Amino acid sequence: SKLKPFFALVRRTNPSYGKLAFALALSVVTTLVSLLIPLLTKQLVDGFSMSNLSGTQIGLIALVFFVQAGLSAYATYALNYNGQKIISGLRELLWKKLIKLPVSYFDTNASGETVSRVTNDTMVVKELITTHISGFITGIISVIGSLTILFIMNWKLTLLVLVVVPLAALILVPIGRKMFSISRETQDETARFTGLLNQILPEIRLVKASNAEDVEYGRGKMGISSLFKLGVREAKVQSLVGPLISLVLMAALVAVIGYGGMQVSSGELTAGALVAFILYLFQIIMPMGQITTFFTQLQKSIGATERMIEILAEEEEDTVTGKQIENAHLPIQLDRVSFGYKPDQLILKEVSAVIEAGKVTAIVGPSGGGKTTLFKLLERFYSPTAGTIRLGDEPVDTYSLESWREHIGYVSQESPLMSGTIRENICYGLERDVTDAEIEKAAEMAYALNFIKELPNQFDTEVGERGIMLSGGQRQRIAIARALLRNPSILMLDAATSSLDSQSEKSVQQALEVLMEGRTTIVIAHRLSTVVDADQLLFVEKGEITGRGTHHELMASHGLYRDFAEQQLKMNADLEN
Amino acid sequence: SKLKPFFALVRRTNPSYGKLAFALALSVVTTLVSLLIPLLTKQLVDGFSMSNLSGTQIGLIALVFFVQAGLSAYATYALNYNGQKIISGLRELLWKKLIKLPVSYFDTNASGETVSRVTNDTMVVKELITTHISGFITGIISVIGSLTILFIMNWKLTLLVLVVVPLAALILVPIGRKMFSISRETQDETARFTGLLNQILPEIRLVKASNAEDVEYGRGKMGISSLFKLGVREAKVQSLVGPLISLVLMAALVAVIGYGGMQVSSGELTAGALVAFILYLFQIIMPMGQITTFFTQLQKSIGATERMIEILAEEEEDTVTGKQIENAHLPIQLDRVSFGYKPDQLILKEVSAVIEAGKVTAIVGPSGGGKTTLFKLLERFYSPTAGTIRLGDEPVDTYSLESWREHIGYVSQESPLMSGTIRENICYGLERDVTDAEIEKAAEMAYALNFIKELPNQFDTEVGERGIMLSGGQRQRIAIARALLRNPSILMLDAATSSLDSQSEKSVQQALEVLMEGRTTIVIAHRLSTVVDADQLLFVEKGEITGRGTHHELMASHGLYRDFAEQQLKMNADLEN
Ligand SMILES: Nc1ncnc2c1ncn2[C@@H]1O[C@H](COP(=O)(O)OP(=O)(O)OP(=O)(O)O)[C@@H](O)[C@H]1O
Ligand SMILES: Nc1ncnc2c1ncn2[C@@H]1O[C@H](COP(=O)(O)OP(=O)(O)OP(=O)(O)O)[C@@H](O)[C@H]1O
Ligand SMILES: [Mg+2]
Ligand SMILES: [Mg+2]
Repeated sequence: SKLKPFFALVRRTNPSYGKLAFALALSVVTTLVSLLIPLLTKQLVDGFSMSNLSGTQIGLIALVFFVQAGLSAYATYALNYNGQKIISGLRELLWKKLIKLPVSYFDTNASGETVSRVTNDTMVVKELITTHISGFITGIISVIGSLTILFIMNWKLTLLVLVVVPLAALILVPIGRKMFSISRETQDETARFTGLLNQILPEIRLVKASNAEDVEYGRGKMGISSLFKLGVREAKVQSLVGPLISLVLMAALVAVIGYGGMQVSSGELTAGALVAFILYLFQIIMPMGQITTFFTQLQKSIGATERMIEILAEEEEDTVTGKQIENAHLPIQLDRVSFGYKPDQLILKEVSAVIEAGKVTAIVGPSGGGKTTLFKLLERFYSPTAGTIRLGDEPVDTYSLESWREHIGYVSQESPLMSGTIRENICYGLERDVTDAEIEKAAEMAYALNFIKELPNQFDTEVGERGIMLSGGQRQRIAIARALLRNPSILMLDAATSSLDSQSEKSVQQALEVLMEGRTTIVIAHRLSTVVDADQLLFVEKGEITGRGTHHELMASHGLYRDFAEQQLKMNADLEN
Repeated sequence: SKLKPFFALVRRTNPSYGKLAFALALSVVTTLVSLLIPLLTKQLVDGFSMSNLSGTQIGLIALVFFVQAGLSAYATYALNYNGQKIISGLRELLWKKLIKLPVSYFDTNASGETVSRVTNDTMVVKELITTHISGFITGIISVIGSLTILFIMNWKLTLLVLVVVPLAALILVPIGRKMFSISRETQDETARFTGLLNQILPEIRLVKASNAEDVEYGRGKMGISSLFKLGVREAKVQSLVGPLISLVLMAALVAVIGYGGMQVSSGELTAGALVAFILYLFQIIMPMGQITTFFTQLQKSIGATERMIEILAEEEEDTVTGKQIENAHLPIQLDRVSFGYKPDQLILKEVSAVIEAGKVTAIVGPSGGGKTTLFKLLERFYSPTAGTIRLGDEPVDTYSLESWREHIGYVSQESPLMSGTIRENICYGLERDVTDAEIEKAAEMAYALNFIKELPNQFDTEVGERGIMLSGGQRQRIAIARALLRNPSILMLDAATSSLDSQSEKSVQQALEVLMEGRTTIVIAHRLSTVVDADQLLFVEKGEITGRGTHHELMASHGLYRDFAEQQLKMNADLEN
């Protein structure tokens, strides 16, 4: 039951059949030439004298050789290119899947492993396709051709060796099971290794800042050592392919000599036929080696891509309903909305609010309270478990994700960046020609423009891995520029003013309230000093909205967490005193 | 000049010589058996009649076969295990290097690539060792054994084919150069793909939050397509290995027929010796194929590890001077310190300050001013370009890095986390048995303990990749717990209170000023409300300290950036009004 989804996976890409069947045909004609060679070996001794009397024909013979291996070389190319159209289809398929799974999969299942599947797993299926398909084709044809060659010289010994071949099959099966259960462990471990490694190495400042060079070389050596045990053990099982095959030859030989019991009784005359039989039975053993090597390699390749054949079945969702937002100037209403990441624990607990269109509503609350996960709810990364989100009595599930996510800008709490230019990280994802009057206006609105032009100017500047070649404030101002560039109807600032200074905070706040007066902005302030002019506040604590309304009536009406503002009062009051 | 550092790299690990030389010896005795076989093929025809008259000996013959291939199977194991002791030495060497380079290398050279320099390249080194080295050993002997076999039957034709072999060498050399310049491009490109890809995939919230599924699918496809250009082109060059070899056989054949000009003139009698000569010259062509396949594979493997043989030469530095810090309760003095990342641009510009031992000095300044890079200077991640840092008239370069970094707890601006338990990220790097009453004290001092125990309790909790299964405040409180756990003499808080709420800020500030009264804490506050009680302020702007001293005398004495405090006054003053 393992062979059918794997060959459906190979069928799912587009293999070069016009080269693959050509190389198959060349191997067929080559093996038929080698099968005809023991009929021409008796004619060589007079063909040599014919060539010496005739003269030039040996050059034609060289031309035949200059065809044959040369044509056989094309067979190798027509396999190898075909190999590099299967695996470079597989990544071209698998990487089309992986950036379309919903982000619940990437919360569950560590991305630093699932890079390994696109780039390590697909390259283990090279061996089965590049060489062993050749092996099984040539070998399968030879064993049937030499089998009918043994059949025309004897009937019942041919039936006997035909009985011996499924004994080789039934002794080959448990080696195939062991090869499967080793190759799956190998291509699961290599992934945890390209993950205990590429999770460590971006944090080299934390390895060096603690004293953990010796401890982390340790996790690494445990991994190199597990790949060495799960790969020397495969080699051990590979070493049982060699002698066991000889065992069945041993069986067949004793099966012959036992049949040669009544066979010598009828055939002390016909000993030379038995000599020719055991000679061809000595010839048969190398295509059987090719067949069993193909079967071990096929079990290894199925074991590698077993973890990958289920990545291609996980329900991407991107634009199925197609309905456009079409004005997206509506108030966003919540029903009784509840949501948890793990389905046992609820992190939003029957929340309900109304974000009114064209005013600033600010989510204020203590840490761990449910703010960023409410904003992940408000983008439908995640669907709620309870009742849903509407836009003017119309539920959000009817709109397409593509047309609705094109209207919402988001500065998340990490302010993420990717390697490339500053122009690339501002431009990111847009289909327009962003030009450079638009970027200048955007990065001037995010207070970025006065500090990029001291650096070498927006296209030479590379921000490195993870945005490490910029500061902790500069990368947040670039994330604000990314949100402000595409001119959203709804802006969402998951603490966008966290790691800025006070003067840059005032600048970005002035420019953002200038730009976004007529649209809906939802900000999160950890500290209440920047959202006193907000038109609505929502106090979110432990997944429950405990306060709602204008800041003045909320700080008059709320209980204990009025002090959560008042301490901030005291936190500046000493700076008065 | 390429072969010597590669074989010094293989010599630099510890290959299993006691198995490698054993497999070499088994291949030697097997090839000598195959060389003796054309002397025993005339004795088979009477050995068959001796076996029929004697009877049991064929079973002994089977035992010989049950030795030989079985022994040959051990040869395969003694190669393959040896292969998995070279490459699992290489990672065990290379990963010992990579976490010991200074972080200037990881600012220059993009760690996502360097992961596949330890995973996607040592495995390419694999084939040269596992199968092909056998080719050069079996072939190099068969060709010399069959060469002396041709030499005992003729002198000058043997000299002639001995002349033809360096023609094959000089036509093999440019194929080797092309294979080198293709394999280096392959194992440089696969690195940008394991890199581009594993820089994209942690930021799946940014890919989904923008609409960049189509655009980032279009970048991965350019990568799968360039790995297909370095792969359907290498295969093209390996398809030139096949026919070109036949060309030199063509040469040798015509060379024999060239000497056949005076050879048939003296040797129309001795045509049968020429038949045996051309027969063995037909036999010679497959070990030449083994030799040329080994040479192409060796050029490919050198091309892969050329980018890796220079990773092992980059000057790690960790504990060379050995002088342990003693009091560490000394005031940290600066000389004229200047530093820039790129050596043309200066980011610290002749800074000078005195961090006095046992008081709180706070670095306050505008963004991009040089604070976090001053703290990277104050850990000597980076040595300064100008004069250095001292500890009571004694320069910091005399102390060992290991004993001095064990006395400084640094919370970074990103608050980095790694996958594992919350206990693992708090414990990180320590050599003690930590003790749960100590982790409880630490995470209670960082205001973490009241929010971990709502989650499943400090060992079941996994924080996922990059700390994504915790919040933006919880992961910063865990980073503060990591700094507070190992009880440093100097604490360094690169904006440790950034993404917290106000009440948790007050709690962590109260507990930290309770714990660290007698030691040196250096904090960075983007907002001045938390460092008004600091014993010293340093205003850092554009890499120059422009203000220095107590907050009151600084805000009285400084010029324009007194307003940088005063706006914060106004930023709370409206919250009064
Ligand atoms: N996969 C996940 N991603 C994010 N949060 C998760 C996940 N699984 C569980 N959580 C829980 O969700 C909460 C974090 O989301 P939340 O919205 O509370 O952050 P937040 O309120 O923005 O925090 P802060 O305001 O301090 O940044 C935590 O209680 C955490 O335990
Ligand atoms: N490899 C690098 N790593 C960090 N900073 C770099 C690097 N190369 C250059 N820089 C420059 O260093 C400065 C960032 O360090 P700096 O100490 O100023 O950050 P910061 O003052 O902490 O910023 P903020 O206070 O806003 O977080 C920027 O001007 C940046 O251009
Ligand atoms: Mg910084
Ligand atoms: Mg958050």
